[PDB]
Amino acid sequence: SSLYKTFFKRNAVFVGTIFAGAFVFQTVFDTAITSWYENHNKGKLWKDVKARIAA
Amino acid sequence: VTDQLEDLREHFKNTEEGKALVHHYEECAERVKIQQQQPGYADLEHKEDCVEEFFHLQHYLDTATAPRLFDKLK
Amino acid sequence: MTAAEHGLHAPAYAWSHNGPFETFDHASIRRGYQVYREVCAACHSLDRVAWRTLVGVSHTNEEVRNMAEEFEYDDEPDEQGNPKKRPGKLSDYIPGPYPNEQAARAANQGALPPDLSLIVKARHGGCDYIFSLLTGYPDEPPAGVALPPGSNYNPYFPGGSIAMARVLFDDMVEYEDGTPATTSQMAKDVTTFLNWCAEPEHDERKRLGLKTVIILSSLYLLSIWVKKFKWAGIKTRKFVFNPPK
Amino acid sequence: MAFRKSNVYLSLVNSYIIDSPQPSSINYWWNMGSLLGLCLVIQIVTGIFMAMHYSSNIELAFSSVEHIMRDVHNGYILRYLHANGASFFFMVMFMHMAKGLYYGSYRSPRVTLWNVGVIIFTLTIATAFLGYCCVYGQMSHWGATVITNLFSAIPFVGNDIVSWLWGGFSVSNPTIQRFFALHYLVPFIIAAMVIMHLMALHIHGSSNPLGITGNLDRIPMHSYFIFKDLVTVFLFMLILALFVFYSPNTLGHPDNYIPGNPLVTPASIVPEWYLLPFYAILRSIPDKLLGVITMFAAILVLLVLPFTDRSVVRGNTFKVLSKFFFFIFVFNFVLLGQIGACHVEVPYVLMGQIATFIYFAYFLIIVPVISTIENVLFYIGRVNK
Amino acid sequence: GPPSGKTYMGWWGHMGGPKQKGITSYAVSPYAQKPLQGIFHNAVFNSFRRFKSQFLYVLIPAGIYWYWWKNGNEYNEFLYSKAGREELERVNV
Ligand code: HEC
Ligand code: HEC
Ligand code: HEC
Ligand SMILES: COc1c(O)c(C)c(C/C=C(\C)CC/C=C(\C)CC/C=C(/C)CC/C=C(\C)CC/C=C(\C)CCC=C(C)C)c(O)c1OC
Ligand SMILES: C/C=C(C)/C=C/C=C/[C@H](OC)[C@@H](C)[C@@H](OC)[C@@H](C)CCc1oc2c(O)c(OC)cc(OC)c2c(=O)c1C
Repeated sequence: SSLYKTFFKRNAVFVGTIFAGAFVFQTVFDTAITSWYENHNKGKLWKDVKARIAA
Repeated sequence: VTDQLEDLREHFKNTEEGKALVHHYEECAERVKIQQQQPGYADLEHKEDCVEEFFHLQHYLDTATAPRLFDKLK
Repeated sequence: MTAAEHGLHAPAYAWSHNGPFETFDHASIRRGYQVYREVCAACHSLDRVAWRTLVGVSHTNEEVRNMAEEFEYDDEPDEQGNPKKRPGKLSDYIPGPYPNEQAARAANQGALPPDLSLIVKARHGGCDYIFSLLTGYPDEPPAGVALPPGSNYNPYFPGGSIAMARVLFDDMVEYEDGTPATTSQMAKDVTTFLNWCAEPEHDERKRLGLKTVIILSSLYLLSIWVKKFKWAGIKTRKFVFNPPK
Repeated sequence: MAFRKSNVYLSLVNSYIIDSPQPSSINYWWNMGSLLGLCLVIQIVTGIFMAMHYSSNIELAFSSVEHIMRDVHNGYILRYLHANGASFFFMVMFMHMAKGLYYGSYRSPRVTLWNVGVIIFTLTIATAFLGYCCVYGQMSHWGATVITNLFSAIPFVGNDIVSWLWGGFSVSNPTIQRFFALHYLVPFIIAAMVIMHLMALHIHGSSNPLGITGNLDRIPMHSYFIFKDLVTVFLFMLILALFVFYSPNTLGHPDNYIPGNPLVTPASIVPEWYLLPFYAILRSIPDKLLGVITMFAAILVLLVLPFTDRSVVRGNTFKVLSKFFFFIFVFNFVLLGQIGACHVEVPYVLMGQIATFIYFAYFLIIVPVISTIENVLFYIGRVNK
Repeated sequence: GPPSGKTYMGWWGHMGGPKQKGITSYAVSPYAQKPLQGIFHNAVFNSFRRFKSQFLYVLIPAGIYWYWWKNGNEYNEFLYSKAGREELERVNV
């Protein structure tokens, strides 16, 4: 896979880059999961129930 | 409106299987009251009940009503 | 052991919260609270549930504040030391109907209505059991069953003789959202509400599980690959023997 | 020489985890030990963080745990990890022990290794019991009552030992407070025993599936087994995660979600699953004293195996009769557990009594008889005179 | 340091095995090997072999115990039903 040799060129990924990528992942991954989860449960959430309420 | 569970139960008590089960429960109930009106029922220590026959009925009804009841509820 | 002594096995209803990806249905929780307030609360405490936990779950911050204020709680003594009451706040716990155990037994033929905060987790069958119990009172006990005075028959309760009579009847509650208040509907709602009381972390717990399981699965598949790579030289290693002269 | 070898602290790490010569052929069954160390760590870490929010007073214990469940951020995760982790700790320990049984790991020169392991097992059972009592649910109270009463079977002073353990007339405040203090202590004694266990392991090294010497072909712990351990560590975490997040109460008892009541013992009382086979053994003896003696003997009999295994080869890999009876033993153990979960009723009582016999007969009769027969079979099948 | 007791395992260079002579080993860098994907077509039918020789040692004892369990269970069910209350009084006490 030449896609690897463009970014890291035959060398292993260094801890600094690993740590940095981890912070990014944490945020991205969380939003992706929360989104899917809330969508999959559309109609049941409190957000949805509050929309059909007015007091 | 009318209770959704009672509806599905009544409906199932009237299928072939349901009738057969209420029959057996009924045949048990009959046999029981006949034993109560006889002398010495208080001191018998061998009184028969129809829980078993009742449970078979209820079990059948549960098995048929349980997977459908919620599609009718909100 | 006899079927009567064990109790009838509760069947599996299709709860909307069953399933790894499913949250509670919050409208049902909202309704369940009403059924609890208007029917159950007369005999059942709910000691472990604080008003504040309702906010953002089934009611608004405003609605809960109004509900809490309808109850008086002991306050700190005044400047002179005499006791004084106070309306409820969000930090308070939902009050119970009786002041002590003895007063609760007196109002129920000597029986003690358990607290319902954990009832869903404190019984085999969970929601299926609670629901079935509430909707399982026959108009008449099976033939031959000698039911003690003050007792009631219910096939789902162990031994069949339960001290709580049927309390749910069609349209005894007027749902704020217009839903037809049938007995099975009300049972379905309180039960959903009681599951939340016992497992308030439910929705969030499953969301975290989803992330945890995805990361761990990947790490597992990945480690297998890394291990095979690190072992390739050993696994394919070859030996030859040439006996010494 | 390399620093990892010259430094006083690092050399310990090097000799035990980096350069430690391992037999090239050990299989995944040899990954259980690291999984046990990991379990020990999970129990200690989660318990200390929970201790920070726990009250041992009998009036507050149950509510303090509900407080951890409801008010402590991520509290339910800590409690569910701790509870489910205790169960996972036993599943893995049984596998670690079963592995030992099958491969003749208890044999010379690893007898000391095996004996220390038996002590750890007893300590682990005691630690989990102490923790279970801390919740102070219905199962906690009666479990504490029944188990402290085991000592009343001791002639003369038994009831005195019990009142001393209780700190009073019955399981009360003094009891739960001392059980929490002891629950906190034992895990550290287990940690010290694990070190003694690893020390005995280090002098002779691990055994292997062939049952023969590993001296002709060793490979370093570092890299090979460090990464091979990683594979099972993740699989272990994945499964533990499925329970913690998706089915946190499946391995427990619903009665422990009811505060303990000194005047009522639930008809539904059942011991924790990992204690069922032992419970069944005790229940099978219709005598108080003998019931408790036989149950304890079911654990101590593990010490007899190095002497009753008469074979001249280590392990069951190339032994047809021994493999068969080993599995009779395993499934008989599962049966004992299924009997423990049942009512003291007709078919069950007799089945439990027979399974109990089979349990002891395995160590005292089957193994010595069968291993002797296999010895002879191996001989006459090749000697032509 | 203090004298150490003789064991059955040494360390690199003095493992305690017998003197080896005549055996020659060969190996190839994992780097030079075909990346993990070849464990199929060649390593699939070959697999499942270390359980075709063992399943009987596991299955037979399992079968014996499952049957024994099923039997006692079904017998208990009969004893506590109406049909068996007569036999129950007999086998009980
Ligand atoms: C007082 C008149 C009651 C009302 C109103 C409701 N309950 Fe009740 N409940 C009551 C008693 C006296 C008992 C004791 C039963 C016994 O035999 O000991 C109970 C018990 C329960 C239980 C526990 C059953 C069990 O498995 O042990 C449950 C799950 C329960 N009650 C639920 C419940 C709900 C949800 C109610 C409103 C819909 C309700 N109860 C009303 C007395 C009374
Ligand atoms: C204080 C440190 C601490 C240590 C060290 C610790 N625990 Fe606990 N443990 C607790 C506390 C606090 C509780 C009560 C909270 C709870 O119920 O989980 C508890 C409860 C338990 C329970 C009851 C679980 C339940 O159902 O709630 C078990 C079983 C248990 N521990 C097992 C262990 C084992 C096994 C170890 C050691 C290998 C261990 N514990 C080490 C503090 C500790
Ligand atoms: C009653 C038996 C027994 C118990 C319990 C026991 N061990 Fe062991 N352990 C052994 C034996 C025997 C071996 C040697 C196995 C071999 O090499 O064949 C061993 C080996 C090990 C190994 C090496 C790797 C392996 O899995 O073989 C480690 C690490 C280890 N044990 C850790 C632990 C820890 C940690 C605990 C408990 C908290 C524990 N053991 C409990 C018997 C036991
Ligand atoms: C010859 O064969 C071997 C072999 O020898 C070895 C070593 C291994 C590898 C396995 C191990 C070394 C397992 C070892 C495990 C232990 C020694 C466990 C020790 C346990 C502990 C619990 C340590 C104590 C920890 C604490 C006190 C920390 C917790 C407290 C904290 C973080 C404080 C928190 C507070 C605040 C305020 C932040 C093998 O796998 C193996 O076979 C292949
Ligand atoms: C201060 C420290 C003390 C006092 C330590 C004591 C340690 C004792 C033993 O460990 C070494 C002991 C736990 C161990 O016996 C070998 C177990 C197999 C005991 C198994 C056991 O469990 C039960 C249980 O869990 C219950 O729960 C609801 C209820 C029980 O009856 C109904 C039992 C029971 O009848 C038995 C035998």
